Parts: sequence; C-alpha cells; structure tokens
Amino acid sequence: MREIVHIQAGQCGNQIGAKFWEVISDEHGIDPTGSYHGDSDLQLERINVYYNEATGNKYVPRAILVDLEPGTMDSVRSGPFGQIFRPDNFVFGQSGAGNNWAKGHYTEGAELVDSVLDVVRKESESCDCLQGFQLTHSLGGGTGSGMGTLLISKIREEYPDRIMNTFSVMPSPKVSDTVVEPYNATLSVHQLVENTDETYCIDNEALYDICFRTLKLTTPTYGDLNHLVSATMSGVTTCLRFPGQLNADLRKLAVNMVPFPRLHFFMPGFAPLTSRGSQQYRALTVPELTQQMFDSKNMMAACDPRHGRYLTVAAIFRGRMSMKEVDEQMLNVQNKNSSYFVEWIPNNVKTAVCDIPPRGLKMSATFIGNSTAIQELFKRISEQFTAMFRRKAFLHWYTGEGMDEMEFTEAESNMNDLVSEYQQYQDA
Amino acid sequence: MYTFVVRDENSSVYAEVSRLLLATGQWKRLRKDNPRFNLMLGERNRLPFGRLGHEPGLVQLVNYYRGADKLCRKASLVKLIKTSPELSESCTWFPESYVIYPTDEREVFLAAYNRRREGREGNVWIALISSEASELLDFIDEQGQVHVIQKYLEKPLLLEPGHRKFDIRSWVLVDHLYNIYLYREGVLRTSSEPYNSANFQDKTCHLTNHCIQKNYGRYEEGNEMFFEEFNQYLMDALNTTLENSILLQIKHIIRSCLMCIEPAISTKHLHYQSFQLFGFDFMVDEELKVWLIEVNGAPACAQKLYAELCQGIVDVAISSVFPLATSIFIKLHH
Amino acid sequence: MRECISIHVGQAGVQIGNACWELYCLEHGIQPDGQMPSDKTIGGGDDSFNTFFSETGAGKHVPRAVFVDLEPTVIDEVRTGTYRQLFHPEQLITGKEDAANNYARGHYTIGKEIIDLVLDRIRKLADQCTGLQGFLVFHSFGGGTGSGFTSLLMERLSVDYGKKSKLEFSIYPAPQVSTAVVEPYNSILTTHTTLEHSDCAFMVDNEAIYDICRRNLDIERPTYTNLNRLISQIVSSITASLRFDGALNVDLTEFQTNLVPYPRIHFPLATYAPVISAEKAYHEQLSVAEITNACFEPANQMVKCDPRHGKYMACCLLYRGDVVPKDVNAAIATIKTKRSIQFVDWCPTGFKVGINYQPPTVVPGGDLAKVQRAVCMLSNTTAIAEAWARLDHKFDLMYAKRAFVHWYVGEGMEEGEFSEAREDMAALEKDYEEVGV
Amino acid sequence: MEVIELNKCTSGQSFEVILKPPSDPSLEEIQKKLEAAEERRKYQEAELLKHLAE
Ligand SMILES: Nc1nc2c(ncn2[C@@H]2O[C@H](COP(=O)(O)OP(=O)(O)OP(=O)(O)O)[C@@H](O)[C@H]2O)c(=O)[nH]1
Ligand SMILES: Nc1ncnc2c1ncn2[C@@H]1O[C@H](COP(=O)(O)OP(=O)(O)CP(=O)(O)O)[C@@H](O)[C@H]1O
Ligand SMILES: Nc1nc2c(ncn2[C@@H]2O[C@H](COP(=O)(O)OP(=O)(O)O)[C@@H](O)[C@H]2O)c(=O)[nH]1
Ligand SMILES: [Ca+2]
Ligand SMILES: [Mg+2]
Ligand SMILES: [Mg+2]
Repeated sequence: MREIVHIQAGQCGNQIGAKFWEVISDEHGIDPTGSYHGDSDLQLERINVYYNEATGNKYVPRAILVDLEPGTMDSVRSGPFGQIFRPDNFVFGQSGAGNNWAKGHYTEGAELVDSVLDVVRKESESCDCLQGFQLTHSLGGGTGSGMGTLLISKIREEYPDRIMNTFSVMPSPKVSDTVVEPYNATLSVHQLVENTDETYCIDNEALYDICFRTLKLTTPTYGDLNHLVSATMSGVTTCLRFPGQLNADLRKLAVNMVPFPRLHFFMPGFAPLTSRGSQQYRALTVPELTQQMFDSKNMMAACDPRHGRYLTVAAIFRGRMSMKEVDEQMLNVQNKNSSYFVEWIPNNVKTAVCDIPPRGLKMSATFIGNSTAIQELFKRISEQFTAMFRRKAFLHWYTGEGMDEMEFTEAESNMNDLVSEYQQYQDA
Repeated sequence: MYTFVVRDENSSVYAEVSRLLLATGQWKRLRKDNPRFNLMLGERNRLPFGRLGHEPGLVQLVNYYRGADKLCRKASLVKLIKTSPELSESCTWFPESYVIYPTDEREVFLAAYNRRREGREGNVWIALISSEASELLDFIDEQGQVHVIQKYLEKPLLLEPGHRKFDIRSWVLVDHLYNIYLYREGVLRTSSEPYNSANFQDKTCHLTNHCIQKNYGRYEEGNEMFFEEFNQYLMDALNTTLENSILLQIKHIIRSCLMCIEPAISTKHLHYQSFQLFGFDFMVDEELKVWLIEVNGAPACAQKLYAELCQGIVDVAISSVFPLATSIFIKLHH
Repeated sequence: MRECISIHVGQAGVQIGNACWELYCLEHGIQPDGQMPSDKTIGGGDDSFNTFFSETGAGKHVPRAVFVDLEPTVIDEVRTGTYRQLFHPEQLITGKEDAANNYARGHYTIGKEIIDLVLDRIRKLADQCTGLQGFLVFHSFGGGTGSGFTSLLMERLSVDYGKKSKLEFSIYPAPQVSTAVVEPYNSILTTHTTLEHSDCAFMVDNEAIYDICRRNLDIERPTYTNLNRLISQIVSSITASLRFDGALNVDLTEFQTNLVPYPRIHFPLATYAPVISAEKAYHEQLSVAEITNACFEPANQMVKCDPRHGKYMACCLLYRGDVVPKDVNAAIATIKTKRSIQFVDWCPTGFKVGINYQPPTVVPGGDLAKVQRAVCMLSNTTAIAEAWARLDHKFDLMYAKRAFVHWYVGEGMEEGEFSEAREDMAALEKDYEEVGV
Repeated sequence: MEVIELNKCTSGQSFEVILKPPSDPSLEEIQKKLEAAEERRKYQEAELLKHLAE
C-alpha cells in the first residue's frame, strides 16, 4: 500500500499543515510550482505516498484543506507553498465555529461535512492502494476539534478497513485562546480513543516550555511553536516517505506500536532542538543525539517519562552516520535504563536510519514513544474540565447547540477510564 | 553500571556476593525476570542456559557450569570415574563404588563382595552403614530413588585427643577461562564422639556432617578445625605438614576431576560465559592417603570465611569479566 | 531424473531465492540471459541440473521456481534485475497490500484471495514435470506473508500433491535485524500449522548469520545482502546433491530417511566452514581436519545452541573441493576422542559423507574468499530445542497480557488458536526432552 | 572404524562411516476455516457500522 490522504482542519490544523507540506516538499525537491528540482533518486522513490502526479510532470499534495471560516485558508493560499495545493481541495464555510466543539461536530460542521467527503472520495478513487488518512487539527478550538472528529467518524464509516491517524495539538493555559479548551479537548479525546489507530499528542504546554526554557525565546509565538511541530512531523513520517525497512507504512507502524487498541496516543521527541532561523554549526555525535532524543526536555508532550514505562518505542536517525554506532547507542540506552521499558514486550525498541537529513542539520533523531506516562497529559485536561464542570460553568455555549450534560459526563468518564487503563499497564 | 539478577534465594554465598556487588555502587540489581543483565546468579534447578548469550550489546555471565552435575551427583560421579580413560577403574583416590537401582551394576558389586569374603578382609560398605550385603539392598528398595554403594573407610585418620573422625571440605572456584582456583582456607568437619570400630549403628561418631553433630562443640568451635591448627597438629603429632601429607593429594584430585570434564563444560568458545564454586569433600586414612568423598555443586561456606571467599569470587570470577573503575587462591596449573 | 519446484514466499523467501538462483547459475555455468554453452542436449535432457532448470527450444534454462509476495516492491526488483530474462512473468506473483507483519492477515484475510492463483501457477510448473518429487519452500517465520501465507500454502500442497515431499528453509527471527515486535507470535503460529506438512525444515537464525558476518567477514553492520550471500552458500551446499551426480541425498525422500527418524523432530542443525573474508590479504588455507573440527564449534552454526548437551540422531557431512575419504576418516577419528558427541541409544554413532570435487563457487566481488575446501554439516541434534525454548518464553511474556492479540482477532482468527499453537510447542519441547536426556 | 556404501563418480564420492552400533486436513475443512474467519470479520465490521449508525 502506498497512498496517504492528508486532511488539515481549522486554524491550527491548517497552520501546522501548511508548514508540514512546506518542509516535506523541500525534502522531496518539490518547489512552489510543483516542479521537481532535486539531485537524488531517494527523493522520488516513494513520492506517491504524499503526492499525486498530474502531467507536467508536476507533483500535487494529496491534501484537503478544511475550515468553517475563510480567514486561515486565504492565509495558506497566499502563503509560501500556497500555489501547490489543488484549488478544489479547499473546502470552507463562512460562519466559523467560535471555539465551540458542539458547533464543529453537530451544527455548523454538519452543514459542511458532506462537501469534504466528496473531496475525500475523489482523492481516494485515484489511489492504487490507499493506506489511510492523516489529520492535523487542534483539540482546543471548534473546527479542528469538533468538525475534525466528525470527519473521522464519517471517514471510518465509509472506509472501515483503512488506517486513521492524527497529529492532535493539546491545549494548555500557558498558550490559550479561551477557557472552554478543556471542554473541547475532553469531548475530542473521547472520539479519538474510539476512532483513530494512532495519535501523535502535540502538547502546546511542552512546545511552550521548550521554546522558553531551552531555546531561550522569552515570548514564543505560534510560528516558534510550529517550527518544532513541523520538525517532529517531518521526523515521524520519514519511514513512510523514504525507502526503508521498518514502520514503512501506516499499518505496520500501528502493529508495532499499539499493543491494546485504546492505548494509541504517542509522545514524540526530537533532537537537536533548534529555533527558527538561527543555525547550529556543530553536528551532534551519535551518543549526543541518542541522549537528547530520550530526554524529557526534548518531548513534545509535557509528561515525565520517568513517571511511567515505555510499552513500545520507534526511533528514526537521519543523516550520514555510523549505523554500528547507532545500534550500540540505542542498545546502551535500553540496557542502562531497562526498568523503564516493560519486560513483557521483548525488544520493544525499533530503530531506523535514513541517509537524507532534514534542511539545515547534518544529523537528527526523532523519537516516537508509547509511554504510560502520557496519562499525565489526560489527568491535566481532566482536572481543568472538572474545575469548570462541577459548577457547570460555560456550559450554555454547548446546550444552546443541542447538547445535554450527559454527553460531557460520558466523555469525562471515558477519559478517566483511559487514564486508569494506562495505570494498569504501568504496574503490570 | 553493570547489571545483575538473583534467582536463588537460599544461597548464603550468593546473598553475600550481591550484597558486596551493591556495596561497590558500580553494579545495579534488576528484577528476577528482566533479561537485560550482565550477570545471572541462577537457580539450582532447571537454570535456563538456553536463554543466555542471546542479548545484543550485553556480555553475559552465569555462576554455574552447564553439565557440572556430572561431577556433583553421587550416581553420576561414579559413572564418570569408571568410564573416563583419564580416571578409570584403576583410579586410586576414589573408593570402590557401584550404582544400584530399585524398580545398574548389582551383579558386579556382589562379585567383589565375595573376594572380600574370601580373605574376610574389612567388608563394610556405605549407601547408610552396614556389615552384611543383603541388609543394604533391602534398605535400597525401601527408599525409592537411585543410590550408590561405596566401600566404607575402616581405618580413618583419628584426631587425638578424643579418637575423632573428620572430613576436609575444600572450596574451588573455576572461572570463565577455566582457571582452577583453590581457596587457601579449607575446613575440617570433625566428629565429637570417639570412633567406634565395632558398632556402625551409633551414627554421630561415623558421619561428620555439620548438622548431624548438633557432645557437640567440645574440642573446637562448632566442630570446625581450620588449617593453621590442623597443620600445627600434624607437625606436633606426626612430624609432617598439611602441604606435604594431604594438600598435594587434594590439588591432584581437584585438577584431575575438572580437567576430565573440561571439554564437556567449557564456555571458552560459547556465546555466554560461566563460572562455578565447588565444594570437594575429602576423607584422610591412617596412612595419610586422601580419598575423594563427593563434589558439591552449590556449597555453603564456613561462617569465619564467608567474607574472604565471597570477596575472592567478586575479584577473580566477576570483575575479571567486568572490571571496576595478594591472592587468596592457589591456581592449579594444568 | 526427478524434478524439484522451489517456492519463495515473502520478502525473506524472495531475496534469499534471488541469491540462491544467482549462485546456481554460476555453479552450472548458466548465463543471465538463460543460456548454457556446456549443455549439449538443446531443448531438453534429464541431467542432474534439470532437477532445478527446465529448458526451451531456443536453449533457455529456466528455474523451476515460483516467487510469491503480497506486496510488489521486492518481486519488482527481480522483474527488472540482472536475472530478469531467466524467469517467466507467470512465475513472479504479487498482490497489492501486504500482511502488515500479521500471521492472521497473511493466512486468513489476504491468503484467501490469492491461494487459488498461486496453486494454479504452481500447477503450470508441475505439468511440465515427468516425475515431480516435491517442494523446497523458502520463507521467514517473522513476516506476515512468510509465516501466514506459507502455512496455508503448505496445507494446500499436502492436499493437491499428497505423495510429494516438502522441505523448508526458514529464517528464524533475530532482534538485530527484525522488523516487528510480533515475530515471536508469527513464528509459533506458523510452526504449529506447518509442523505436520513439512518433512524436513532447515532453520537459519539471523542472529547466528549476523554474527558470522561480523566476526569472520569483518562486516561492521551486515545488510540483508551480506546475510543472503552467506545463506545461499549454505543452501547450495544442501541442495548440491540434487543438482550434481552423486549417491547421497539424491532425492527429497532421502533427506527424511537420512536426517529425520522421528517425524515431529524434523529440524536439523546446519554448521558451515570455513567462512573467510575476500579482503583478508594473507589467508593460510584450512585443511580437512580443521574445517571438520570447525563443524563442532557453536560459532559456526546456523543456530546458536550447545550440541554437547543434547543427543544426536543423525549426522551428514557435505564437502566441496579437494577432500578424499581417507582425510575425512582421519579427521573424524581425532575429533571423536576430543569432543562430546552422544548419539541416542536407538541410532548408530556414525556419519554419512558426501564429497563433490568442485570447490564452492563465490559471487564475483562478494564478501567470501574462494577456498580450496569447504564443508556443511547437517546434524539432527536435540540441542536445537534451545531455539524453541527462547521463542516460547518470548511468546509467553506477551500473551500473558494479551499484548497485540487484538490485531489477530480483528483479522478473524480466534484467540484459542494462540493457546493451541503454544500447546503444540510445549509438546514439541517435551519430545526433545524425552529423546535428549 | 568401518567404511561402507562407497560410491564414486567423476563429480565426487560418498560413503558412510560407523563408529559404534545402536542398542491431514481436507480441501473442505480448509475452505471451512477460511470462511469461518471471513464471517467473524464480517460480523465485527457490521457491529462497527451499526454503532456508527447509532
Ligand atoms: N536473512 C534475511 N532475513 C530477512 C530478509 N528479509 C526479511 N528478513 C527477516 O524476516 C522477518 C520479516 O519478514 P519479511 O519476510 O520481511 O515479511 P513478509 O513475509 O514479506 O511479510 P509482510 O511484509 O508482513 O507481508 C524479519 O525477521 C527479518 O529480519 C532477508 O533478505 N534475509
Ligand atoms: N566411603 C566412606 N568411608 C568413610 N566415611 C564416609 C564414606 N562416605 C561417607 N563417609 C562419611 O559420611 C558423611 C556422608 O556425607 P556425603 O558427602 O557422602 O553426603 P552428604 O551430601 O550428606 C554431605 P555434603 O553436604 O558435604 O555433600 C561424610 O561426611 C563422611 O564423614
Ligand atoms: N501549536 C499551535 N497551536 C495552535 C495554533 N493555532 C491555534 N492553536 C491552539 O489551537 C487551539 C484553538 O484551536 P484553533 O485551531 O484556533 O480553532 P479552530 O479553527 O476552531 O479549530 C488552542 O489550543 C490554541 O492554543 C498553532 O498555529 N500552533
Ligand atoms: Ca540439456
Ligand atoms: Mg483560533
Ligand atoms: Mg513484506
């Protein structure tokens, strides 16, 4: 299986989504025209995973852009790689979702969703062998969160044997738009637990902290946060995009990473951590990459890895380096810290190497972990949800769109089940 | 930081070894079933040798030699001595022995019993100790399992004062390179009650086991005479050293037993590495002839010596493979 | 002359297939285009090599081979590779989507829809056989296709060709080069289902080959290419007696007869010597004594285990190069007095020896140096059960928490098949115990 | 000691040396298994689609 269909929803979804296509396009040698101007053949070998060929010979991203507002999509279209997207893959309403999950999922989103599925079907039909879908969205707003999870439900109904994966941005009070973000996040998680196969948890708390503590940026913008996201995203999709042995498609990644169907929320990690523009001149040694990629301070989800156990780990090393030194360092980490890797999944750490480094670095490592420490992320959202929900505060925004309190109670309970299910395996 | 697991709870020797390994702070202990160890201090029974040395990036080591039971079960030791060209029936430091079953060499045993009956020369045997043949065979089928019939040593050396029997325990460490190391300290395990040539029924004056004694404690603390004292004695009474009259023979026996099984048990070209501590039990007769009693695969030490020997185990068996940031052993040269 | 069909399943089976056939061509002087100048009977023959190669009127020698993968990438390499001309398109069979490292997906889901097509293309080769003796099956234990499709294929071959012999070459999983955490599951499931359908299986542990490549070839990080050239040398040692004139192991039936007294216990250990780097500048050539002695070193074995602590049921020595019986018997006499070799009571202590005078062929510019003499030992020893013990422990660890089981249940397999497969392995481990001490 | 069964040809030779003497499922049942599994997958899918219809 080859083709992945990419969907980006809402302001956050479309902003990280645009950056993703920007970064991977440069790696595959594709320019704003859709014209290849690269040297290596490794660049084109698996280009069909993400790109359509339309005679030119031009490469068109298999990408559908979705919003309930036109704003951020006009931003994308007049942005750097804006011309590359298929204009018919732009699907927008006018009325917005007002950071309201109920509007995205039930009222405004319901009005727009069929048009999105027409574009999904049109893209799915040109595929030799569709692998499945990736979605970029946030959980804190209304469109990416409410409408994004509506879309996932409808995509699963029409394609139940395909893999569904998400890059899901979790909200934090540190970088926050509205007080209702915990409501929107809890309702979205409930969906994600049932209808995705694999979810990369991108924690805005973590991205903020990395920017503040490590990159010495005193006031991080979304741009700074998204630079970390696009690097992580390029990293986690390396094995899908380039010639390679393991985690080479979406189903094989799921089979190695997900021991129990509900526990499919991954903590990504990246090394070296770099800020935008400002370059680093000294390449990292393989021992340094390996130490940094496993460091809590390189994690994109604000969870302490020492507070849990790793179920499974995938590690991707990028650049020209010694594969023998990689195996040794990877083996050294596990042997040194063996109590943090569950002993009932043997050889639960898999490593891949790709020759092509990302732009502006000679060496990089990407970490994908399924840790039971992710539970800290869900506990945090749960705490914020309950603080409001016990006084039913802000609920009228949701009941006004037809929702009952019961739906909140159920979504909370399911998220608490997920928490305690993680705790079960951290002690087994 | 080196790692290790512990799979034998009842081992005083290894309890002390781990305690020492922890106290260097360069060794970390893991849970029983974590496969990511450098060192296994394993179980006595059914040790999973098949699962060792298949962990990439880990040099693995275990404190047992697979196949050393050929030396350490009484039935197996007899078989090993009789059938190996290096030892043979011709062997002169092992008592005449026969292997006997209930539902085998019962036939060949009774044949040698009658040549003893010919000249009526001392015809007493062990299994537990009897004068007449058919009273031993009737004890055998009464019990269940397999056991050995062995010529009993009717003229032991007897310590004065007190007309006392004894046995010598020697501790031997065989490292991963198959160097054979004899711990310089041995121990004599003495009888307290005088030896009785004409009554084998009185059993605590004939069997020297440290448990079976507890007359106990009379002449030496806990029925344990150490080396300096026994040497002093042999000089004073018999005008000879421990070295000349006994230890030359002991060193010879130890090296013969262990050179014999070396091709069957060596881990020299294997994917994992082994060491083992043995306890060799020796009897000395009245002419100062040394006889091998048995070989113990999982021995305990003597209280006074736990510290020194356990430290040596760490020094020559463990740190030799896994070095950190004089000797108490005599190397037996083969 | 009696024909053999080779069946190569999944990535491992296909890539190893490529290496074997590459080597076969070099050994028989068959060119990339498929022409064989030294063959004088144009268009036919019943020479020993025709066991493996059929012929066309144009004089093309074509492998009696079928390649099957559930995904196209790897078979597409064969299709457009240097041996593109050798194979008929109908012999190269690909699906669209693979088994995703899942036994149940390879066996139940995707197996179902391709099994009839594969068996039909096998039938096309069988129809051209005057006297088909049976099958050589190459696959991994660890892959979804290698494990899942193979076991289904084996069940069906027993049905359609019940009289015919089936031999396996099986890649046993190693973490250093493995692609999936579920390989232990796939291995046990495929072994259970395949056990009755296989007459003789040669296991090759990737760990053992990986380490041979590191220690003896000085390869820092062995690739599949390194591993496969070594594996194909061992396979060619094993099949040489089917492809060359001789009186030992001349048909598939003789493999069971000579190597397998007890039908369930059908996994002989292969040991190979010597393995010598081609960029070793100065090499002192090894004698018959030295290479035969090396057959008793664990480091030279296809599976790391300890034959001193099991019992032998049979032992064949297969020499290539300048070797004469006298030097074999002399080497055996000396080795017998230095090593622990214990046969079971109900078998003769002894060796079946075969010598082919042509030294092993090496692939030009490959990793292996040309040697004057080499040997492959095939021994049926109980010690190989150590490899089952390892696999079973790993299976038990994951299954006790039912980790990943939902992937298999979701493909239509019942949970009970896990516990059934594991029970058969417990019985197998027991059989080896009873034979072995 | 004893060498037996010696066979020689142009290509090589074989022999035996002795050191010491001694002392299926049907086509129908397969079709059945593969269709049972298909039915279990059909049922799991129909359960999922019912739940999505709710
Ligand atoms: N020795 C060797 N092992 C291989 C090779 N290719 C894969 N393997 C091993 O086989 C296992 C993976 O199985 P594959 O054969 O790749 O899987 P497959 O049969 O193609 O099945 P799916 O891809 O799951 O459909 C792992 O243990 C690999 O290390 C090869 O060329 N040589
Ligand atoms: N052939 C013989 N002649 C004289 N005395 C003998 C003997 N065999 C055994 N003994 C005595 O009987 C005791 C029996 O101990 P033995 O070593 O045979 O078995 P065991 O396992 O109970 C003691 P350990 O725990 O040291 O192995 C010895 O300490 C020794 O004093
Ligand atoms: N990391 C990141 N987070 C964002 C970005 N834009 C918005 N957010 C976060 O996304 C959430 C609001 O959702 P948004 O995508 O703007 O609303 P929507 O358009 O209705 O889906 C809040 O948690 C914001 O902190 C962005 O560009 N990057
Ligand atoms: Ca011909
Ligand atoms: Mg917004
Ligand atoms: Mg495959």
